[PDB]
Amino acid sequence: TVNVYLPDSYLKGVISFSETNAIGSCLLKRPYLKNDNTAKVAIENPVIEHVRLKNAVNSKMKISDYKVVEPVNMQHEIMKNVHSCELTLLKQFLTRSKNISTLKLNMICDWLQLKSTSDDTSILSFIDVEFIPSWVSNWFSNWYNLNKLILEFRREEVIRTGSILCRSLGKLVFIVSSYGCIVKSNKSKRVSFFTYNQLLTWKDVMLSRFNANFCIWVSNSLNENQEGLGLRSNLQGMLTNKLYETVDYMLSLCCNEGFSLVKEFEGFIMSEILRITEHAQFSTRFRNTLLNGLTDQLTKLKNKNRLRVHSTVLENNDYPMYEVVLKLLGDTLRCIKLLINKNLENAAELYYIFRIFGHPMVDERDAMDAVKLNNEITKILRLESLTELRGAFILRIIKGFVDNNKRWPKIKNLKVLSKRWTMYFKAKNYPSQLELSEQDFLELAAIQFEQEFSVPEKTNLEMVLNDKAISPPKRLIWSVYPKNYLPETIKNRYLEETFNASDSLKTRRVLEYYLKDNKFDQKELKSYVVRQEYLNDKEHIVSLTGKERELSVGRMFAMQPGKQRQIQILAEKLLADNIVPFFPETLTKYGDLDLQRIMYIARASIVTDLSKFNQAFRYETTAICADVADELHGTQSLFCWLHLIVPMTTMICAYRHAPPETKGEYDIDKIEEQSGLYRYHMGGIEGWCQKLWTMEAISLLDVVSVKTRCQMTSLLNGDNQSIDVSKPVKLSEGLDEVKADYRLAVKMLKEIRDAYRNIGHKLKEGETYISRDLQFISKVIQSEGVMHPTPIKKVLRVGPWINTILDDIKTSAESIGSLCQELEFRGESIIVSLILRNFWLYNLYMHESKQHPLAGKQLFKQLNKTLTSVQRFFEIKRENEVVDLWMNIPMQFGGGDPVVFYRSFYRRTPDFLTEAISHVDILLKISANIKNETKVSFFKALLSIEKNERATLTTLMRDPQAVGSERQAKVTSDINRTAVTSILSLSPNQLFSDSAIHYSRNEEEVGIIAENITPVYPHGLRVLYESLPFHKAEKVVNMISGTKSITNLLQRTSAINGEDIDRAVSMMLENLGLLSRILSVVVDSIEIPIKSNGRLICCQISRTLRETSWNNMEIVGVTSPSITTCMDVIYATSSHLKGIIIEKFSTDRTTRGQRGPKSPWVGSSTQEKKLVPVYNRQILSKQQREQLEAIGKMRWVYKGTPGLRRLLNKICLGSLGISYKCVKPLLPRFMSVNFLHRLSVSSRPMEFPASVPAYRTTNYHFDTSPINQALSERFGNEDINLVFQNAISCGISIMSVVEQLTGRSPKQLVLIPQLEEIDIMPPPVFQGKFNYKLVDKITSDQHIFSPDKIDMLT
Amino acid sequence: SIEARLESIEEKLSMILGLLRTLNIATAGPTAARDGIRDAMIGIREELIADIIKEAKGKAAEMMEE
Amino acid sequence: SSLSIEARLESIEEKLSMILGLLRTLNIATAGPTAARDGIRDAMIGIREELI
Amino acid sequence: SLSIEARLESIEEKLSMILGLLRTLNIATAGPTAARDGIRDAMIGIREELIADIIKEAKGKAAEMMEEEMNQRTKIGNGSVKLTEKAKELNKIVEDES
Amino acid sequence: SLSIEARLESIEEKLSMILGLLRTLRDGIRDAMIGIREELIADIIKEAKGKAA
Repeated sequence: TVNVYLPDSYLKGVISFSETNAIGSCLLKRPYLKNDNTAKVAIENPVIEHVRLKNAVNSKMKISDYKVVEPVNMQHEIMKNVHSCELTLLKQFLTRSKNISTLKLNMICDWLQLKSTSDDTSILSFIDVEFIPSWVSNWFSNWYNLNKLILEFRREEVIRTGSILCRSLGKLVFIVSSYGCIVKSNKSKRVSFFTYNQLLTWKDVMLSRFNANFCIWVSNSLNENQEGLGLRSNLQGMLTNKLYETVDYMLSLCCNEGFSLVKEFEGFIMSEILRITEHAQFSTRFRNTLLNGLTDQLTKLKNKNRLRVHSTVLENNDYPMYEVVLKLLGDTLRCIKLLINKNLENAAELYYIFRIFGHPMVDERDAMDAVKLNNEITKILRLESLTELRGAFILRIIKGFVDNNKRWPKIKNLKVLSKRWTMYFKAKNYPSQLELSEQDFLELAAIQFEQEFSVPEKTNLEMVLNDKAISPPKRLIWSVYPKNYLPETIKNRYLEETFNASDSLKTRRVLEYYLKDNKFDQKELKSYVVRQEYLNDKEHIVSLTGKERELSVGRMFAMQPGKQRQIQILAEKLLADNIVPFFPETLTKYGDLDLQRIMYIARASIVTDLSKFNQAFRYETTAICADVADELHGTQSLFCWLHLIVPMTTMICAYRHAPPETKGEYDIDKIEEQSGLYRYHMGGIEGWCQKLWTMEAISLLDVVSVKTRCQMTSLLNGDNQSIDVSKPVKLSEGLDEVKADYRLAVKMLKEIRDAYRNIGHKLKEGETYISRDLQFISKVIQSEGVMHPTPIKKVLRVGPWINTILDDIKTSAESIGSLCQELEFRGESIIVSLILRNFWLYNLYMHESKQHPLAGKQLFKQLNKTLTSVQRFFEIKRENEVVDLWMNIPMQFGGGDPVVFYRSFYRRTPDFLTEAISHVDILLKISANIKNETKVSFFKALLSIEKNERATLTTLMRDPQAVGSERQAKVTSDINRTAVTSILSLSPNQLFSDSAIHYSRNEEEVGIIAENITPVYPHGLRVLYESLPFHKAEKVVNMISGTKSITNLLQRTSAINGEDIDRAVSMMLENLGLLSRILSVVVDSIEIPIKSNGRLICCQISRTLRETSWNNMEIVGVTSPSITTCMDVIYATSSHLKGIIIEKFSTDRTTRGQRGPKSPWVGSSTQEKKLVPVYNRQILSKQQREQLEAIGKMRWVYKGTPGLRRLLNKICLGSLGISYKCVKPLLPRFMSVNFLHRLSVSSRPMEFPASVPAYRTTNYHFDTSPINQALSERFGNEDINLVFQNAISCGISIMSVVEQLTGRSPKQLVLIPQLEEIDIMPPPVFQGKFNYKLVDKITSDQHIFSPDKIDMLT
Repeated sequence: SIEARLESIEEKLSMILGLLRTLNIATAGPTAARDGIRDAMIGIREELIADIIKEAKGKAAEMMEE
Repeated sequence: SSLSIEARLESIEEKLSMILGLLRTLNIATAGPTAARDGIRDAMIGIREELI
Repeated sequence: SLSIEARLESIEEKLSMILGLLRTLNIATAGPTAARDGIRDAMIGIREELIADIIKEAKGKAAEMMEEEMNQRTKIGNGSVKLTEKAKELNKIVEDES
Repeated sequence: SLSIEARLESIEEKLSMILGLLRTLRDGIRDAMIGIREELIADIIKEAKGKAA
């Protein structure tokens, strides 16, 4: 009834080109930035939006009397204009942030036992607010004004579905509209037409500018008065402001190519790091390699521009002549070198400049035409290396099977092998790499495997259901382009075509495609792939949207129809499940490989780029290994589809505006090859076969390693391939190391380049380069073992309303907390993190919550109502500090502070609730402004509950650590569950309607299954949840909830509905005032579990709170004694009463910038001591292996319990099709009686890293043996609640926050438990019979998400 | 070397057996699959077998359904 | 020690039969005539109907 | 006396010859036929002859693409890639006056 | 003296055929039309015995 077209507040997208060309062409009545068909069409049949903009700008000042400069050229006007000074408001926010951070630091120092000399500059007066250097204000006033303008636009566009907002700003009068915008400069007499993208990107630019200059100003202001408190970086704010202005001027002068020329900045910075950390033999090589390419781009620029500008309104303008652009490059690399004063932490922090300047105006069909010439080439191959690749692939597979399975992968014919490979067949082992030279690979390539694996029969809906744009079919394509941009013939033929095809094949959204289907049959893919009905798919098309990323002028994202994209996703899934392992390099990358393990034998490295790599591949190159994978997987053609179907079809580049230069023919295969189309794409698309191309890029390193006799390893952080080479020279005593490493590096480089040239890639000089150590493992600059951070990359865009689907203060604040905490996890200066957090949380709460686009003053009236509630509760006299007390409070208690006190010392934890409780406890203990008997009444208020409600257990199953009785803050997933079930119910997909009507019945029946159990182990309930099919359905629901338009899936509106608007408003309204809700009653009749140490035991309050919101159901396992309150600290030297001790290895005042002898501290839970099955694990899909693990975990968590065996039998019967006594041997047999500690499972962390990096962690050695006399004398030898991995990680964070605050690090410090806070967990005895029947119906109606039924394997 | 003179015959012909399998795989691609000879040039891969088996035995079970 | 003398030779014959079977397919699509390229497709379509 | 053993050493060189063919054997990959119609099937050929055929069948910029990518290559010896004379201005300007 | 001087004869008579057909770098479509079916039904035998045992 009421739709909304709410624009976004940050970029969240891409800057287009054709939209800007059309917005120019319409108003100019002359081609703008091009003369392509876009111009002609726009000028001829202009669309409603640009016609309303034409009318508005015609009523406003004339176009014809101004010099219409492109939008890029006005950056030096926009970033140099001035609007009425908002520095009073900067100072106000900074003072409030300083006060809040003083509170937080007092909270820290209290339990850390710190103190000072009663000095007013205790820590937080080095930042003299009155002395702001004014280089941040020049960006902050610009940004406040621009954001106010954009917020006015949003507010008026939520009301009117289309509006033209004309706003003055200094000498720059803007005009905004959802689809177009214009800028006129009364000072310079020049107009620029552009769109929202390129309007709010100068806003993200100025925001990142401000929070990057401010975060270094605070750092140097704290480093001039205490070395170590600030980030380890010395950047000159004036110098970097000069850098910004200079490159903004060069970007103004070069129209749209200073971005492709700023891409060199990263190379320059890497070359400077190499000059610092190596000798000339490599730094001068990388420098001379990149400088030549930079100079070549610079010369070519002029010609590029004059080609682009022909027949346009800028041929009567002129392009900067060489020497001035060279002087500007000189000034800006002078700046990038003076900022980097030989320092590998300055150079590390400098990386933000890539994204700072702004994203380029990516042209839609020019990247595509550029890569045409690269895609259409014939490439000569060498059959010898081509088969050596196959041999290496086979060898990796064989090593994988030998390691995992202990048997040889089944082979069709055992006669294609020599006697060597036959006896190795009977040996089951794999020749060490000194052997297997060429001929061995050549004869290994002759093998044909049998079907060892198997394709899943049913379509995994959890996989196929993921929100991505889907290209329309071939015949029904023109609907992506407006109805005014097409001829009448094509229009009629489209209007009549659209009635032959079903409603499924009109959508450009996967969820709509699979909901609005009438005839969906989960078994279809097993027929489709086998019968090969895609090899000539005539309703097949490939749309290249040109969605891309920072600082480059092309990355073309594909869009394919649904039939095809099920095949792409299937191949990728099957690879990731079966063929990706057997290959350590590529799955191990993110989380194990680089961090902990990689860290005369001539040693060296290569950093070769593989970003523009997908365009060099052919079928004759890729099918060699794709067919091996396909033989293992068991079908004719499944992995080579990208090269089989693509060359027939046509690339469109189907952006909303840009049409093709049609002549009046409807079949795209007929159209003559345009600039925006080309049929024969002989190559490979980006991201469609990435795993297989990384597999052949790794498998060639083995070929090279056997041709040579070195030891090569590879690491692939994302887009690149980084190789490490190690070769004993056995030639020494002359040139000792550097010429040896250099000649080894050059030889290896030549060999790798020849290996790639024999396959078809023309590796460039400026992409690949050389170094001795690999300095680029995951884009973190490690040198000599110390990991120099890149702290400010994430804190650039931490302004208000970040990462939100709808404007929700809770999620915005949580995102700010999560980004900014990287200046504590990756970065130092926790003080900087507290300041740049509180500044923006203040701007979100007390200055931006008033003008909320959806609810208006509702939010602020609510916040001032819980502010008056808390004031009247805690008896505060001044309102200036009640916002401080409300903002130093966790989110789960309705106060805005999304950094819990545990997040600042150990990243992960059980019992968030109790950690928050201890946080607020220490806050109220240190806050010597309130009166006592209220800091103790707050807890009675927390405990005074209205518990007599439903004891629903699905809440615990979905979040084992939850409170209930309306205390838990409702999230989008729960609040939208009943709306998305309601909408799913009316869906022509019989399967989904049938599962969704049953959703609420299964959800109310699951609880029953373990209602009458004592004690309720919520992690056991989580296991019972994962074992059932319901989990996947709940995950699908959670995925389709967070879409920003929930109740318009079955309707082409692309708009938000008033129902969802009101729902989100009610959520953020009834979530903030939770503090008033829990402070409205106060019961006095609770003896509080107080201590006789001066503090409260938080575990005896959290347990009672949970049991009382739970009906006293005796939840056993979920709570952990917080390290913050019990384990107190005292600094000392090797003398104490047997507390857990932490000692430093050095004698330097500070403990930074070093790696010590140790191997780092990461805390492994030591979970699941596994007597793993030794039967085949191959033929079972990941889904089935997970299910088996869950059933075994049930068999272990519940033992001797009634009905458990019948429960498992029914579960098996429904999920897998088999019984439980015929799958018993396949399960994992655990042997332990401490499943509480052991059974690390989802929603239970299995690692306990500290809040410091590895290099800071490599300088502390710990002993915990002295605590076992206390533990074993008070408590029995049975296990203890406390988690010493977390304790020791918090002690190392203590040593870090202490070295940072005071520059004298303790030589040793000991942490002592107080055992009144810590309890014990004896392994319980479950007393209660399950309800089992209900599982039968639950699997009768959630069977579509169940795994495939095993007919006969065991 | 009466028996060591033909082990290098077997190995040196297995090498060309492998180079020939590779050349077949490279010469069976978009161009054979445009017309329908890629499947014969590669061979049957134990799933089309199961498809024809199931369809043939469904048509053979459907004889008893009259 | 009867693997070095006759087993190597019957294995060579088997390997050679497989070599010839490959070499007989290597020259159909691109070495052979485009008119006879389409010959085997009707066998690949009839095999769906040729098996009980 | 003569045709009981020499046949082995003859077929040895016969199939080594076969390898002499195969090893250097080259495969041009599939492409248009340069009329913008039809995917030209792969070429099983010796490098030189296939380079000549392809060079004579290709048109426009593509010919320069193939001539630079295949006939040319990255001639590198003993590293230390010479800074081009035009970039020497950017390098003296950058590493001076700082 | 029963097979060692019999197998080599067939071997040497096949080698020349092999290099004769390799020097080309009508009757073969039939050869592969039988070559595929030769294993298609030998493997259907085992794919069905997996249904049977």
